[PDB]
Amino acid sequence: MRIIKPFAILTPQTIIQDKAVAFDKKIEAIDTVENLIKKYPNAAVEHDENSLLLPGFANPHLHLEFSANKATLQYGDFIPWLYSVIRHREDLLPLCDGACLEQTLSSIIQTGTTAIGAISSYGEDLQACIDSALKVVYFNEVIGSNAATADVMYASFLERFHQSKKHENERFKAAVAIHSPYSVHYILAKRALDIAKKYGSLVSVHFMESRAEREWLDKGSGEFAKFFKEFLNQTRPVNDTKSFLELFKELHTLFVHMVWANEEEIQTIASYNAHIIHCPISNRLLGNGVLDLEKIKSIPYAIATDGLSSNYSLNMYEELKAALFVHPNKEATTFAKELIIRATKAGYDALGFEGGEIAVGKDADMQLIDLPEGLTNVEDLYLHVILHTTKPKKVYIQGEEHVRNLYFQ
Amino acid sequence: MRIIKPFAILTPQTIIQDKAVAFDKKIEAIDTVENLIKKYPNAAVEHDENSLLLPGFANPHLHLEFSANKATLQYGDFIPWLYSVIRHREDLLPLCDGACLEQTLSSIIQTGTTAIGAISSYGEDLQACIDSALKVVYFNEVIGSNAATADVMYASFLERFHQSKKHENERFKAAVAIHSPYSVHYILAKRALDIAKKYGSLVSVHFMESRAEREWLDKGSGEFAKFFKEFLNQTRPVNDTKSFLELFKELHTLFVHMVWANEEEIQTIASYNAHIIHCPISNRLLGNGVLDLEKIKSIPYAIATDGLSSNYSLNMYEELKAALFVHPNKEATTFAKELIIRATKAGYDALGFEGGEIAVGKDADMQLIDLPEGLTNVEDLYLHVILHTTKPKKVYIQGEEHVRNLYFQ
Ligand SMILES: [Fe+3]
Ligand SMILES: [Fe+3]
Ligand SMILES: [K+]
Ligand SMILES: [K+]
Repeated sequence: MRIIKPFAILTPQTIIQDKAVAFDKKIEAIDTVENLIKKYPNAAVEHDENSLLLPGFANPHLHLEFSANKATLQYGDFIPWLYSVIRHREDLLPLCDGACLEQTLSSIIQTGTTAIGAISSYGEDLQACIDSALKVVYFNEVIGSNAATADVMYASFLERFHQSKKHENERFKAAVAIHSPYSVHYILAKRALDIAKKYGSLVSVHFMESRAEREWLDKGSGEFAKFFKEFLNQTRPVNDTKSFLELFKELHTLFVHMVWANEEEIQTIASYNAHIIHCPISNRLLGNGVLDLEKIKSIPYAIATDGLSSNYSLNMYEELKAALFVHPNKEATTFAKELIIRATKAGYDALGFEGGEIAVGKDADMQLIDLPEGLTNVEDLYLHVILHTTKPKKVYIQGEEHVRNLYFQ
Repeated sequence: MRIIKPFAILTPQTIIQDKAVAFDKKIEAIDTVENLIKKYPNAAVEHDENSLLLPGFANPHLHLEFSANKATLQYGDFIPWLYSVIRHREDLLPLCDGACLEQTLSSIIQTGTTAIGAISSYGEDLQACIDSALKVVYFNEVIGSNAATADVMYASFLERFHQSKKHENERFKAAVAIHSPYSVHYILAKRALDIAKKYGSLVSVHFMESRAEREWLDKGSGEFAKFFKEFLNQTRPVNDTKSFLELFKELHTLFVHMVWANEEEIQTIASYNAHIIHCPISNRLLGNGVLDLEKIKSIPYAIATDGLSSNYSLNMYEELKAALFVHPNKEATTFAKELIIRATKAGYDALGFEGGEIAVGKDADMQLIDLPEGLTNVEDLYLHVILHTTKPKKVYIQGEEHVRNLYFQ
């Protein structure tokens, strides 16, 4: 049992001063140090009066297998980016060996993230995710728009799903991902989602990431048309959007990106057990614009980085700074608070892990970070945490101090 | 004489490969290494094939005297920020002693900036600027809206101007700043600008930084009205905007911020010898929105950080990343190129220093930075320089390698 007394606790929803946190695997109590030592005489008190305690981040959406990318994939424009993934994945995947994956996951923990949603396309990241101290939801992604090869795509997905499922534990959950509404045949999506239903898996899907997708699925025209004709010899979209979206009605689904979603889609998703995953850097760098947060206000959202295939880091502090800037007209002190809540509590809710809040009964998944100097208004704390922090001093996962440095469960 | 052969040179306007740069104080030649050694047999060739050469940045607008600020001033809203400056400047100024100023200027050089525009309100930064290896335009700022005390404000400005002018050299130029159209009486502005005219000084002015300023100077109403009534016992704006703007017609002026400028003002400024200084982080963090670059396309602009009074760093790489994000719908590969040009060449043009370009006859004010790995499309270089760079490996000012580490002229 340990007691930490920081300058303040971000819960994240509230700022608590003059209290400490008692924790072992879970957060056991939040009270004055004097009260806590009466209850927990075996817990040494650690005073960190120049530090803040907040939950570990959840990063519910990243593509680990692409972690070798720095400047190989084409940024600025979504269809050219996609062509570059197809052209270069055979080079990039082998470059990210076990050392690349280990280093990447360690970097994630060292920057204060304690839970992730890993989108896995080939299963090459399985061993790294089961070894990692991070809590991982491991989304086995299926892709394929051609009915002729749907059996093969399903077989691959099924094998990967079962290969991952044998490793489940408190820090590893097997899950299902549908690549998108343009790239997965309806019948293949349905069969993969039947597996999710059978096993009670979380589901993730990229939905309305680009205007090209919007126009292709609405009209069968636009920038995707050349891509589908050239690469796939397809002349029209394989899925009706409404029919595809209906497949998710009985599942807990992460709808990722959502930049180009329309009002009907948003109303439908609001009626589901669903979260939106907002990836501001990835959307901006791939020429996809910015998610309008007011339009999706009926649906909870969380923040993620996407992979290094469309981002220059997996540091959630960097993602949160970018989020402040791509929504530049949102008043900064209040929006920083919203962002910190969405990056902790909301992301943990999206992943279904018990954490993301400094609250009794939650796993002690926590970050200890430097207190920004010269603070005059405690309400400004959330903004200054985003602006001045790059990495925590300590990171706890289930009460275990992993960054003190152990990166493996 | 030295020759450097990098992987590529950003001029900044063009990408040159397969050539090296010969330089002493100035850039002497740009040619193949084979040709350069024929011309400069005394210059050892340095091969840096995993690096890029680009000009040192200009940062034409910063408030050094406020470099102690981290979380003391109020962010999010401009009038509250201004109240906080008034409330806390007596605490913040003394905290930034010579060590604070020395460390700040050293940090500026270490992040690849080689020329600055220092806005000085009290002259407390004079010694640091004359000592610094940086090229500095030292803008002696005047403020005061009350006619009754204009004589005192002018006397202070004049003394500071003359105290700075005695130190002029290739790396230090004395200049004049007018705080703003709301805070400087017309007659005080005119008298300060007469000094600029007499001595041929550059001029800087904050212009249309906030909507409050826009409404106050258009209508005598809005958020500034409470401020002027309470702090200044003034009930209407002291200046007619058009009359105030006319004062700058014969000068070379840096118009800083410009977020809320109107079409008439922009047309007028376009007819002047004038540059706009774009400070995206400061504008965003103080609840002032984002400068519309399309509306000011008739006027050249440069990028600056403003002071640590409204920014979390003075690193131009960070400013450029923020610029990418606050203009999130500008295609990234082309906009990154625009930004690099505006941060080097345009800022040097604004400050009137000979530099900001890797071109024969220019001072060798240069940065050597890491080449981003795995590049497939050389045209993407500008974007990857902004995304992946935090500090250069080497920084040259007039050919002298200051970052290799010497911070003093
Ligand atoms: Fe993704
Ligand atoms: Fe300023
Ligand atoms: K794990
Ligand atoms: K100097």
